[PDB]
Amino acid sequence: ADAHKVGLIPVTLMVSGNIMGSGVFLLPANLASTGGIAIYGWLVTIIGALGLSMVYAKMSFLDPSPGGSYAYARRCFGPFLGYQTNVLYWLACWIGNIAMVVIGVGYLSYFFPILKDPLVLTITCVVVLWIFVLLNIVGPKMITRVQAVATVLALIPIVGIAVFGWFWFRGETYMAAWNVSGLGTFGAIQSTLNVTLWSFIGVESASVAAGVVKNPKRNVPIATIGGVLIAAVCYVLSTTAIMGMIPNAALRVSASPFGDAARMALGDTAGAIVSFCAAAGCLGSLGGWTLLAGQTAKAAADDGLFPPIFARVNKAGTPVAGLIIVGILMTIFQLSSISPNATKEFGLVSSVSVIFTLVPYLYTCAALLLLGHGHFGKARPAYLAVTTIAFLYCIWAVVGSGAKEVMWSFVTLMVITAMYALNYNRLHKNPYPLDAP
Amino acid sequence: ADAHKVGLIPVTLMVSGNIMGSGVFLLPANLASTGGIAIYGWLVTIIGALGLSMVYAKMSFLDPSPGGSYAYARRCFGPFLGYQTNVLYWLACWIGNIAMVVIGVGYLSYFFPILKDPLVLTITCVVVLWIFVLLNIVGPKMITRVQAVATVLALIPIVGIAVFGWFWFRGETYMAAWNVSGLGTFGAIQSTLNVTLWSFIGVESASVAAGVVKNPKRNVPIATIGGVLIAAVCYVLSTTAIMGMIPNAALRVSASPFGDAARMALGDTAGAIVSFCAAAGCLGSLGGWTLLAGQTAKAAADDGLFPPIFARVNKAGTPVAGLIIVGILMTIFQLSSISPNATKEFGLVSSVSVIFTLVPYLYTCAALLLLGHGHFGKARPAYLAVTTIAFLYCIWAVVGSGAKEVMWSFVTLMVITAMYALNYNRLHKNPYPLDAP
Repeated sequence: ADAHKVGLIPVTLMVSGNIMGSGVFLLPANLASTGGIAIYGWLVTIIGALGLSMVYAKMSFLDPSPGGSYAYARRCFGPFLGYQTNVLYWLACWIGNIAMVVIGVGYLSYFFPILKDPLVLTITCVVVLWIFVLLNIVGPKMITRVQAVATVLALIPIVGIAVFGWFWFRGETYMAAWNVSGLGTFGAIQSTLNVTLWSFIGVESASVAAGVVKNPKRNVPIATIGGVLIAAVCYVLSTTAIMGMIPNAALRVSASPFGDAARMALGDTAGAIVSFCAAAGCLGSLGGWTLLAGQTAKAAADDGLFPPIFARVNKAGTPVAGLIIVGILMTIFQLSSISPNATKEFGLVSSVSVIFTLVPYLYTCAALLLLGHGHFGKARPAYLAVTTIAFLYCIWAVVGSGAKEVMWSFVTLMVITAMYALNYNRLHKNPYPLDAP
Repeated sequence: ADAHKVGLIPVTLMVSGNIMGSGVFLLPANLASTGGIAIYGWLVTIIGALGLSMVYAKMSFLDPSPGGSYAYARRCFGPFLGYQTNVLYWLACWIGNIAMVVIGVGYLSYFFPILKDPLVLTITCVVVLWIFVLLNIVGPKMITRVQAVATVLALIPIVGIAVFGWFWFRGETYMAAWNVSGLGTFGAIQSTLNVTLWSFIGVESASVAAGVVKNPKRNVPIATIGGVLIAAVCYVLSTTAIMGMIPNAALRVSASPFGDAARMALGDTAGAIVSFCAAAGCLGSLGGWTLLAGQTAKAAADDGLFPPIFARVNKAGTPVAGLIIVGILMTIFQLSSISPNATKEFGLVSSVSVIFTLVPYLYTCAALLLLGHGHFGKARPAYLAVTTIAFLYCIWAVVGSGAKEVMWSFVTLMVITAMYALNYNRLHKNPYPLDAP
């Protein structure tokens, strides 16, 4: 916990930055099709999210192992589900970076419109991806410092509106569009949840990165809960404020409602600032998620549950080869941005890989109960209550997702089972083996 | 103990009877929207299905444990996946019985058309379900003897056509409808697989019933492979024969095309004989699937991985309380046949519970490799190849299913994980526990 370890502040900002990412600037537009009643959804979401964060906070307290969810799963269920957890989470991590870099450079197209030409966009995206791979190769202190700065920058317009927009906030504007979904109350709330439940992916960030965090038993829980709280407060305040500052129709039509509304309100410099800050958030988030990919792959390979090259490190302990591999894969999938059709072809892959993350969450909740029951004391009813909420959080997220995406997630589980069996027979140790031949 | 065990012939007819079931008399009508090219789909399916049956034969040879797949999954993956396997398979067993009894009683409405009134149909179904529950309480020797007779009766119109229909078979008829799907060759085959891959559910029957089979190390592998071969040969010969005897247009439209083709070819008694035999097939299958439900639940409860009541037995070792609980559950869901709308609602459930079975298949495949590698010798490549083909059968079945049904299957996995964790924490043994509190 000295030289190559990351301090509390950069880790906390990595959690909140990984969570807020691209999404925070786009949330009001997505929620505007439902209306102000979305506040109820937020209320439901945050209680769930906090629950999940607490689950991680306690689990990482009990076991600050590198790789987080993976390790926990491995502890309570064994090598097969550890293997599965890592495959799913690793894939989610680097596949999710494509959309993020596309959105991020997209924000930068405010200054340089050539970035909307799909070819230049693709080249630029590949270059930026490799920039953050290289920053990750320099080391975790470097990447978390870069993301810390990026996250503060991204927080500038969010906190700005979330504090000072209230002078322009009109309750009549907010309530004029309380429910424009056409649905009853539960339906409207559900259509809200279909957006907001996915807003807290990244809660697991500090847990997974526990191996490079200074004093992780103390700092990982703090960073987890703190990052989630920062995200929640920003989410609510900013979306509510904007819903009270801008008429619902305009909010619905806008593709960048902080930026379009900023550019119109305080001038073009405002739009430039919001665009720059949004781009900063996205690009820093790239660094964070790449770090997480490297870490999970490294822990799994360290246990012989992922190819050994993912555990090959330099003198600093950085998984350089694994990061380069992730770079190559991301580069290959990034080619989808060369055309609208190519982009939409890739879209269902992204949507599926986002669902991948929920299995690590589920196993983390289960791991908390199965591994840590002897640490609960007479606060056991509370733990059960919180973890159950966290369980519900995950399940509901899937319940509201598109059927096709979940179908292909299921297929992915099956393929992973087949892969484990075909690659690890003779190596795998059985809980209840057959007698000797 | 040997006195309440079932011999080779009845177990083999239980496998082939559980496989053929309701399906066999409806296949030609289902395949007629594709056409004669379905033979290509049969060839692919039968290679996959034989592969899966070889896997079950070899695994049960190495470990003829009660509960089949449940036991193998617990061995190679531990209590959690054992628990999951049983819940899934148990549910699939008794939930699937609802559609089967409706179809079976449906056939009997050829004689008694009052059975087509939804109210009389539901009462009758409830009564018939309790009959086969009560026969199971008499014992496995009684239920497999009843099913053996029923299966042989059900085979009379099937084998009759598959041997003697060829006198009326015409290639011009068959080839006039070679491909009426409107799709290309791969697509036509795929539309065939969407039907035929689900035609071999029940391959696991002898394996799951190993605890009531005489000399199971010998007889389960024979009955498993033997039963599948009987189904495969019957499926192919009879669907092919009918597609060459009856014009595609008429075949596409028939609700009972062995019955419609028979009743009009050799007279009204012919339609009576086919109706009675098809009803026998369905009802016998009710008995066997109910037996399997009792066996899997008992095997899990014996290991403390299902409620204790499911392991309470009479002097003969029959899980009487377990059978009664399944009777009650079946009765509650059987209420869905009182109305068309009531039946449509229940339909998704049946559709979902059918996918459940493939997870046990998948774990059985993994278990063979994981547990049994040391028994392969240098015949190892053959085992890897066959098991890989069995893996592909399972994945392919799912890839071709409706998205919504697979989604709710995924959700069910999540709920089960949450249930395991909330029910078995403090009892569950962790592979890598934390240190002492």
